[PDB]
Parts: sequence; structure tokens; C-alpha cells
Amino acid sequence: VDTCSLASPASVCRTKHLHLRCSVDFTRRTLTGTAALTVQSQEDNLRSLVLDTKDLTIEKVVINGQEVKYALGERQSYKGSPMEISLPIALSKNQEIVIEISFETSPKSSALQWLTPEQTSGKEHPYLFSQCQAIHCRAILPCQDTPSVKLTYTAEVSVPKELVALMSAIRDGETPDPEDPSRKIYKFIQKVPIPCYLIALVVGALESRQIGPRTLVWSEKEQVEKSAYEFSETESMLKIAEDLGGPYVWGQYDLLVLPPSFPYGGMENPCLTFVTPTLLAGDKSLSNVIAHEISHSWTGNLVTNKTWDHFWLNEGHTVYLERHICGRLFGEKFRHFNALGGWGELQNSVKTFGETHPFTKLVVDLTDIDPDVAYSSVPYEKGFALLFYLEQLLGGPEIFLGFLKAYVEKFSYKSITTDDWKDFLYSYFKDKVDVLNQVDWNAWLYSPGLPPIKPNYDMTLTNACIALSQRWITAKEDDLNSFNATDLKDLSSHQLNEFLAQTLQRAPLPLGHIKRMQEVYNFNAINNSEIRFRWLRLCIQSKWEDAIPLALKMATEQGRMKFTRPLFKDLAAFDKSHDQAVRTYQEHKASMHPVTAMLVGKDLKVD
Ligand SMILES: c1ccc(Cc2ccc(OCCN3CCCC3)cc2)cc1
Ligand SMILES: [Yb+3]
Ligand SMILES: [Yb+3]
Ligand SMILES: [Yb+3]
Ligand SMILES: [Zn+2]
Repeated sequence: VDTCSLASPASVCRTKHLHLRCSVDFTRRTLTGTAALTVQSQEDNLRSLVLDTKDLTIEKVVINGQEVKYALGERQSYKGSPMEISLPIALSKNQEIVIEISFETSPKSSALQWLTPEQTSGKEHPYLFSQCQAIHCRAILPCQDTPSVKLTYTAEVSVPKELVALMSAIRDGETPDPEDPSRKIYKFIQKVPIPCYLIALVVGALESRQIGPRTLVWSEKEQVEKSAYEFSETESMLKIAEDLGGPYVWGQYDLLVLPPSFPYGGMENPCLTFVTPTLLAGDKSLSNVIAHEISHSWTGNLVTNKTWDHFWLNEGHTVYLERHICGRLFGEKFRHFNALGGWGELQNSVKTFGETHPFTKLVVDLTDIDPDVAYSSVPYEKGFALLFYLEQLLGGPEIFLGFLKAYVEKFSYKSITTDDWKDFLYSYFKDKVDVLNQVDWNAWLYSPGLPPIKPNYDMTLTNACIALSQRWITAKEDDLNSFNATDLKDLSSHQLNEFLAQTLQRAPLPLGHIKRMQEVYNFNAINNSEIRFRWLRLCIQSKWEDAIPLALKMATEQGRMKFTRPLFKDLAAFDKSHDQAVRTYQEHKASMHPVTAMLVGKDLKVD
């Protein structure tokens, strides 16, 4: 039972293919067209089925060349409205038919952000991008919007001829639109079956540059050179990921660098990973996000969570592979450093929700929960922690990597649950069942809070971060003189970030301490997004008024939720900035990403 979908389940019928023919209208902010779903009955005498929709206008539904009856049910909040279609002829088990639905999206589509020219780098052309995970594909087109169903797709997209369309698919040519010479039709084919949350579309003034044998970077012209350099390690990471996961099956691995309002670090859309421009640090230091997106090409896109309750399967395993890629490139002490950092982020998330809160469970129950409200670091880091604990229990990283590869092989092209994963774990490790039975499975999988056991972490690279953080926290006024720029001499950017993360966990610090930190370290000068984020949070929580304009600027000039939500929440909690935070949100709300607008509004208690 997928409790996030109103459509007929996979036990009733299954979509095998989508053919999407649509046109992008920037004047109306609508996508208009036809979705032809090839559907296979899983039942005898099948006479109707139900699809998910959200803010879609349906013109007609055509089967065997004739219009058929359909009905849209009442809207069920964030789940949208179920669409029941009456089949003209009853279907036998395994029979396939094609259902062509003519539809139009709403400008308010929660899957889409429509950008005006002034919101882009070039200032001349508008821009459109989608983001369907978890349950927003239904806000683009009618579908069984559940990751328990996998389908191939083809698409033809008409756009203004001056712009470029790209999708999560192999590019299959372009031509002028025979209905309109002011437009072009771009074509696409995705021959590997995918869950519908991986469908993606971008339209804008895009240019490309080759950066490896199977990778182009795409962005607006003004970001192409910087992006090519920032992500130059991509092919080396793909080669490592293939060694760990098995063959890369998707053909191309392209990267799209979105405008700053993209709400996430990355989205693993097949053939075309989407990433935030906040990765453009200038030194490749945020490349773990690329390693993460790469890893999803196996864990998530090949082996897929059957329902969103089991999202940790996607994320825990991807973070586990991510950290192995970074360990291969930069050493095992670095893998441990990042693993221990991840535990810190888990501590933060658990403290934020509360240690008994149901969103801190590894396996969640999303019945009547909007997935976007539950989303956090928990499935990532509690999931990673479980796998890291199992690695240490079962004999180390090379042994556990053997399991990961066998797991990917076993469940490729399938959708699975936590119980499927555990069953296979027990099968693979049959000779170590006695060790597996020592694990507190109920606690790890189904209890809220921090896990019942913390893994063992090498501390080598973390020690200096902790030492400096503790110096600052224990400092009194007469100790402040002792701090100096040379304190940071032997710290990498990763360590500076960890120093700030450690210190932020104990915030507020005294205002005089934070002023001294700026005097001697000049953190205001650093434009690395992760470091600047934590520094500004530290300043605002410690009640430094000078930081108010800096934090408001960062909160609004980009829209990655990891940064924008906590910055607004901190600014709201600071009496001196509270009214500015609310006013700034109100003024920007109409031009924000729809999901980000909703979540910041909820965080600020502004309706
Ligand atoms: C724990 C927390 C949340 C969930 C459900 C969930 C699953 C996927 C979600 O995707 C949100 C959008 N993606 C875009 C790329 C990173 C996040 C959001 C919510 C399950 C377990
Ligand atoms: Yb072709
Ligand atoms: Yb003293
Ligand atoms: Yb209001
Ligand atoms: Zn992920």
C-alpha cells in the first residue's frame, strides 16, 4: 500500500511506457499536451483505473480513437485529485492498451518553478525547471505517482526556438515545430524503466561544455566555465562508482547547474543530474554532492524504494557509496571524518524534531503526512549510520562493499521494502547470522531518536576542529587576545566547516567572542556556501545585529532549503530581525519555488 498515492496500485495495473507530447507556454505559465500511457492490466475483467493528478485541467481521454468517460474526485490536500477512467472494453490479465490524456498544468504546479528573465543570469529569456520527487509528477501529468511502478518514456517538447529543452533521458534530436516556426521541438528517449519521480524537464537559454567521455555540463553561459572546473572530478567518480556498484547503465551522465532558487543540493534525474549553483565554491570542495548524485545511478535509480516510507533505502545506501567514493579519492581518514560529521548532522536533526518525534524513525509512516514536511537528514544519516555499524560488525568495508554490489545486482530494475533488504542481508551474511541477531532491529528501524549504538570513528582529522571549538567555548574575555589568524593555518575548508559546526552546536556564544572571531578569522570574506551558512547562523543565534543584512541576503539570493529554511528561522527567532524576516518572506514569496515558499511560510507561521 502506497499511502501517498491515490492511483490504482501495481497489483491492479502497471504503466509500462509514457509518450509525452507537450508545449511550454511561458506567457501563460502552462505545459499543455498529451500523455499517452501504455498500461498493462494485472487483473481479469479490468474495467476502470485511477490515476493521480494535482491542479491539472483535463480536456479529454482517448482510447481506441474515441473519447471515454472519466471523473475527477475531490481534492485530498497535498495528494491532489484522483482521476477515474472508464475503460471501453474490459481487459484480461496482462493485456496492454494505450490511454491518451489531453491535459494542461496550472501555473501553481508544485512540480514547477517558472522564472522571469530577471530571475536568470542572462536577463533576456525566461526559464522553467521541474522537480518531481517525491509526489509532484502528478502536478505535471496524470500518472500512477508511486515509485512501486517503473516505466520507460519518450517525449517531444515544443519550446520557443531561442531556448533549449533537456530531460532525464537521452537527447534524440531537434527540429523546427511544423505547427509554428517561432518554436523548436526537442525529442528524448529513456529506454531504462524508471519510477515517475525521476521524470524531469528544464527549458532555458542553456549552453554545454564537455568535461569527460560521457559528461557535458549544462548551464546559462555565465556559469559554464566555472561549472566545468568545479565538477571536473566527475568521470573519476563515475569510474569508482562502477567499480563499487557494477556497470553504469544509463549511457550519458550529464550535469545541469540550475538557477539559485533550485531547492536542493542535487536531484539524481537519470542521464541529467540537477544541482544547485551553491556548489560553485571555486575549489571543488563541495564535490561530495556530485558523488552522491552519481551513486544514485545504482542506489535509488536501479534499486528503488517501493513506497516513500522506505526512503532510507535510497538515501542511506547512497550516502554509504558517496563516502566510499570520497574515501577512494582522498583516503580512509577522510571517509571517517565525513562519516563522523554526518553523525553530528543526525544529532542536530533529532534535536530539531525532538527525540521522540515520528520523523526521527528510520522507517516512517507517511499516512496523511506531506512528504515535504517530513523531509530531513534523518533517512540520510540514520540510514548511513546503520550501514556503517553493520560494516564494522560484519568484518569491514571490503566485505560490506561485496554485499552492496550483490544487493544492487539482486534488485536492479525493481522496487523494494525494508523487509526485502533485511531478508537479503540475512541471506548474503548467512554464515554471520549470530552477529546479525545481536542487532536491535526494532530500535534501529522503528524507534525514534538517536540510534541505540554509535559506530566507531577514526578521529584524526576531527581532533583539531574539536580542539579549536573547545578553546572558543571555554574562553573568557581575557582569553580572546590569544586567538589569531594562524589558528586556521593547517585546517582545510572541510575542517573550517567542521569547526563551525561544532561551535554552532553550542550556540549562542557571547557576542564579544563572535566579534573577535570575525576580527581574527575574517569569516565574512568566505563565500563557500556551507561555511558561510554556519558562520551566519552562529552570528544570528549569538545576536549580532551586523549579521542581519548578510543572513537576509544569503536567505534570498539563493533558495537551497538546507540554507534558506534555517536562516529564515534563525532571523525570525532573533527579536531584532524578526519583523524584517517576515516582511522579506512576504515580499519574495510570489517569486519563490512553490515548495520552498510553503515550508518557509510554515516555519515562520505566516499564511
Ligand atoms: C524520512 C523523511 C522523508 C521521507 C519522504 C520523502 C522522500 C523524498 C522527498 O524528496 C524531496 C525532494 N528531493 C529532491 C532531491 C532531494 C530531496 C521528500 C520526502 C521519508 C522518510
Ligand atoms: Yb535517434
Ligand atoms: Yb582568565
Ligand atoms: Yb495572515
Ligand atoms: Zn539522495
